[PDB]
Amino acid sequence: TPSYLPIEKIDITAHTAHNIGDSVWMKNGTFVVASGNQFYIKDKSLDLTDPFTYQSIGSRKILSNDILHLSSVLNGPLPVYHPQFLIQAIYANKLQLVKELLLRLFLALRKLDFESQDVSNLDSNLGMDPLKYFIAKDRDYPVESFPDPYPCFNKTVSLALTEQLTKTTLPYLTRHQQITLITVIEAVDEVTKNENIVDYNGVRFLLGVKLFLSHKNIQKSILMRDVSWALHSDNKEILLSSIDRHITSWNRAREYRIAYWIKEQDLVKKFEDIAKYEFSKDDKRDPSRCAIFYLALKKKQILLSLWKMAIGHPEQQKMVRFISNDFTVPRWRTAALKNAFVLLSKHRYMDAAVFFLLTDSLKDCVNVLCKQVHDMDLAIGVCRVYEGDNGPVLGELLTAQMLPETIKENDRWKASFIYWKLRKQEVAIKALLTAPIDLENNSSIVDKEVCVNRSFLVEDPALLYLYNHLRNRNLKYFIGSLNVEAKIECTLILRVTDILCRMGCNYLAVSLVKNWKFIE
Amino acid sequence: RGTITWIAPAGEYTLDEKILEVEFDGKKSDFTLYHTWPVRVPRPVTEKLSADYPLLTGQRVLDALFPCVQGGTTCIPGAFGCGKTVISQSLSKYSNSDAIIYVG
Amino acid sequence: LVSGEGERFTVDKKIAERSLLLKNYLNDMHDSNVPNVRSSVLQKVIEWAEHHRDSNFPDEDDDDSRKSAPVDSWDREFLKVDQEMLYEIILAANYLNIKPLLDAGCKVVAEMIRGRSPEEIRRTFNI
Ligand SMILES: Nc1ncnc2c1ncn2[C@@H]1O[C@H](COP(=O)(O)OP(=O)(O)O)[C@@H](O)[C@H]1O
Ligand SMILES: [Mg+2]
Repeated sequence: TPSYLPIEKIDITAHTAHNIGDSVWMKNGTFVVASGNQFYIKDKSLDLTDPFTYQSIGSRKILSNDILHLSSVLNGPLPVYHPQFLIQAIYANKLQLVKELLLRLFLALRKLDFESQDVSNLDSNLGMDPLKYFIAKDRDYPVESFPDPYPCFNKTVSLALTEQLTKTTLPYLTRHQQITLITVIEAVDEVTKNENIVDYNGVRFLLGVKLFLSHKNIQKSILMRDVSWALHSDNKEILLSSIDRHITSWNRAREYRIAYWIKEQDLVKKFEDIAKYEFSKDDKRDPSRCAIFYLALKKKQILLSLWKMAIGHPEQQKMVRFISNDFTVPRWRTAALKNAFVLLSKHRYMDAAVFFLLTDSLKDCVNVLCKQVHDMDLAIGVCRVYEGDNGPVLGELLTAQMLPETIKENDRWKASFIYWKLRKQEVAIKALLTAPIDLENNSSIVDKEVCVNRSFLVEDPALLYLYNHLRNRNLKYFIGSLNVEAKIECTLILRVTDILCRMGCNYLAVSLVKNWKFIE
Repeated sequence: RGTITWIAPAGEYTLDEKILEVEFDGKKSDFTLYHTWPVRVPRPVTEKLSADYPLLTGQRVLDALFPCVQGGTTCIPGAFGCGKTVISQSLSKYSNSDAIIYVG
Repeated sequence: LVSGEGERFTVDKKIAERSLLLKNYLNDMHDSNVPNVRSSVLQKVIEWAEHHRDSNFPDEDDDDSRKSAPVDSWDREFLKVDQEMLYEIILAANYLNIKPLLDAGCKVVAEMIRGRSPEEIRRTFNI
């Protein structure tokens, strides 16, 4: 969205051809305009026929029709039920608080309906005590109870809320924001079920994917934020089993970026299943598609059998006669390399990667997968299943193909992931705070002026919440240097606030500054 | 085939100066600005397409009545003074072709 | 003992002992043996410490206290001088481990944000 949005076009020209003489705001938004000896004082109300006012107000509902009130709706603290506040209170370790706010929202809506009062009377803070937002830790939250008919947030309250939110239009919320609020209710319902199993980097990932499902129109794969939430979770098995139902095809194992974070011991099984599916696609049986998954696993024999049973395919006779050889033989190794480089010139990139993997030249299979096929997701998967979980070919691939673009794009999620897969944990944790161009002589990769800068560098509060997690688990790497680390923690805390404040979550900014623990 | 071990920078090079080094199976090969090809072996292509664009000569009869396409094969039988060579040269002059190989 | 960006102050005093960080990092127990804080906010914090030099607080041992109570009016007016600087004043009070200023800043900023909601704006600003 633009940082500024027009809300009125005071068109004095519609009455006189004389140019505006002078313009001056005054008390309560009164905008006095002068021309000749003749003033055009406009009050702070709004004319809904204007295209600017109509577009800025959008679908919202506002108590007063004012430029002052409108400018206090498009900006300023969020109502505590706003979806952008609830997801940000979930990313911060305040899930219990979000559950309580949803319960209070239900109670307030029932109160309004029972008294037949208009919903616009709904309290923005839902009668919450502000100190609740400042509680340092999720398990220290005083989760009080309510009267018997609905004592604590649960499935019944969830369904009642999802009904009410369709039977009423919450104030200040564009209908799309209300849809995302309903999806947040569903996500909290899911988390409450899994809340007893997955640590809280599992809860953040679960909400990330549940929000992804509602935005497949504009979002083509879970952000690297969610991949990094899951990558550092201790319960990757639970997350994978929760999103498994959606991973039927490779195109859906590439949306959830499973190759990045799922455990190698599950990535092997997922390649087996994805090979099964990719073979028996909608069209017909074709061992060409599932070749890479079966070779990466080192199951050339299954691929050979697959080619054999594919009697109808035109390529069958050549491939059965070729693949059956033993590619430890130098002559056949060179023959397979030659065929791989021929297929790279006949524009058959996937087959070139397959052949480059027959001979165990992984460094050439993964470079054909990430550079000519454009699947870094599949390259990482093949690296992780074929050779091992972390490096050595994966390290070179990431440092060559991903690190430069990450530095140019100034992306710190990718940089942290890369320095994690290189098992450079001590600097992988630091890459979350300091920009990639300043890490490990990365300035040698690209000139500092080529990198993105200016307003495009919008912070990401979650990026800090991850650090405070890793920083606390990997203290061994931070005891050696405290003053230098604090010098940048105290900068990124004040730069993460001032976006938590610019995105309306002031209550979370105060919590972040209040509760941050400096490692003395 | 192979992995570019070295690629020359922009500048003026004679045909004999090395321009590229490429390693395949640990063996390094050197490539200049030219290469030799057996004239009796056809040069490979990824796939053979279907010729669908006209070979617009300058001749009304050949363009309208008996058109040829880019990538087609045509023959011009005739006696010893009916213009097989004048047609050939007019085509070499005014055809759409980006390059002409005139074989006598 | 003072911020490097042109920041200076009384090297030590009964006030500087108010900061529980300086209770150990201010050469406390010298017989047995600031960088982060911004200059202006450092001045503000020492002003608050000097003002309360003649007061006492229950510290973390307040149990039910240390919260759920109105803030001192002078502290209210003193901190309510800048919305953007109040967060970094809270962060400074956090780094120095000074509980009373932290509590006061959190109360003040919580009330600011609560009073910025549209309902409170209409109920207290124009009505
Ligand atoms: N399109 C033409 N316009 C004018 N004269 C032509 C044309 N085509 C052929 N001729 C004449 O015919 C002569 C003999 O034809 P030539 O081009 O040698 O073909 P061929 O090799 O079949 O004999 C040419 O030298 C020229 O004088
Ligand atoms: Mg002739």
